[PDB]
Amino acid sequence: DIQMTQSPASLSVSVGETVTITCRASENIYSNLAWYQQKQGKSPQLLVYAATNLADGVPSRFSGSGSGTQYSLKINSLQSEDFGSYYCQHFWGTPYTFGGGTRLEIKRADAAPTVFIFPPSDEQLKSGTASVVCLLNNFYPREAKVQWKVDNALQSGNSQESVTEQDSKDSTYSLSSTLTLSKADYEKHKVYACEVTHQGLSSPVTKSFNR
Amino acid sequence: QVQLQQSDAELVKPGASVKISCKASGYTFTDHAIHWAKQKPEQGLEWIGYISPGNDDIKYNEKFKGKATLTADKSSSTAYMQLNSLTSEDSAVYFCKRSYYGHWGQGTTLTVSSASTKGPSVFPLAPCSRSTSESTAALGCLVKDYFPEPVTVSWNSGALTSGVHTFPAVLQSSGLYSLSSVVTVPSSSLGTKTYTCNVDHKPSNTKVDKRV
Repeated sequence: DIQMTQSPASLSVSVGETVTITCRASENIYSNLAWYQQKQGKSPQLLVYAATNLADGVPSRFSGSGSGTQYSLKINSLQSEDFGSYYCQHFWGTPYTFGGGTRLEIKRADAAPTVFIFPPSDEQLKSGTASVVCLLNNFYPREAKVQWKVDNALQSGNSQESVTEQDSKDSTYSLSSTLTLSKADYEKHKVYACEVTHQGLSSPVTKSFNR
Repeated sequence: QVQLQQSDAELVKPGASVKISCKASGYTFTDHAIHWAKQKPEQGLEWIGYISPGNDDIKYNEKFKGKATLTADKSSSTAYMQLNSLTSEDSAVYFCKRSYYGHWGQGTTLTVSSASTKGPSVFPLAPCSRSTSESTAALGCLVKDYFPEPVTVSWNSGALTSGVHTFPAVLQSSGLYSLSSVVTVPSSSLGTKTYTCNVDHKPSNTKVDKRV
C-alpha cells in the first residue's frame, strides 16, 4: 500500500495563468503515474500516462513532470474549460492508489445574478405542497445569499439551494433555491419574496409575486 | 473503437448483493485487464481490483476482498463486479476500465437503501408576467419527489442546449429528491419555439415529456 498525496486541494486561478498541481508518492512509483481530469458526473479522462506522456487528445498546454516521488501536472495557458478535478493514480505495485484530488475553479471578475422567481404551479398546489423557486442565473463568485420573505416574515429554515458546475465558457454559476410550503401556508399569504445579495450587485435586488 | 457499456443504476436492499456488468466493445476482451474503481458522491476514487479476462488473474484492493467479486465472461466481453452484503457505505458510483491507462466506462450509480422507488412528478416553472428583469424569460421543469438518483432532463427532445441549466439533485426532508431544470430564452421568443422537457428516471421506467 503506497499512498499518493496530492497538493494543493483547491485552486481558484484566473484564465491565462499557469497552474501547478503536485502529487507525491509515499515511496517510489517509477514514473508510472497517470493524471486525470474529471468533470461533474463523468468518467475521468486521461491527461498523461507514464508520468509525462501526453494522452491522445490532450492539449499542448498540459505537461507531465516528475520523477522518483514528486510528480506534477502543469497547465500553462489555463482556459475556461480547465476547471474540474484532477487526480493522479500510481500504477506500480498493487494496490494502485488514487491521490486526494484537486478541484480547479477558473477565476473570473464579478458578475451579478439575474434573478427570477417562479410561483407554484397549480398542478403542484393541487397535490398539497407548494414550492416557490428562486433562481439566480449566471453570476460569479458562487457565494450569493437568498432570503425568502413569505409576507414579511423572514423564512429561516424551509429552503434548499443547489448550484451548477461553472460554465465552460463564461465561467459563471447559477443557483436555485426551492421554498416548500403546505398548500395551507402558501394559500394563507400573498407576497412571496426572493431577496438576493451578492458582491457584484450594488444594492440587493428582490423579486416577488402575490397569491 | 473502445466503448465500455455499464449497467444502468440499481437501487438494492441492505444486506443484499448487486451485480454490475461492464460490456466491453470494440477491442479483443481477452488480453486486457478490466479495473474497477468506486467513487462516492463528493470524494476520491479508490481502486477495487482488476479481472484480466483471459489468463484469469484477479487482484483486489485488500479493503475490498470480500465485498466485491470480479468475474468475467470471455464470450460477451462482460466483466462483472458483485458487491456483497450491501450497506449504505456501498452507495457510490462504480466505474470499469481498459488497461493501466485506458478508457473509463460511464459509471453505474448504486443507491443502497431500504426505501421504495418513486418515479418523478414533473412540475412546470413559468413566470407570473414578462419583463421580470430583462428581455429574458426563464422556463423550467421541477422534477420533484423521485427516488433513487439519477434523473436526466433534456429540453426539446435534445434539440435545446443554448441556455439550459439543470441543477444537482437535492435530497429533501421526505427522503426523496427534487431538481429543477431551467432554460433562459429572450422574451421575444414566447411563441417562437414550443418548450418540452423530457424527464427520465430509468430505475422506475418513468418517461415524461412536459410542455411549458
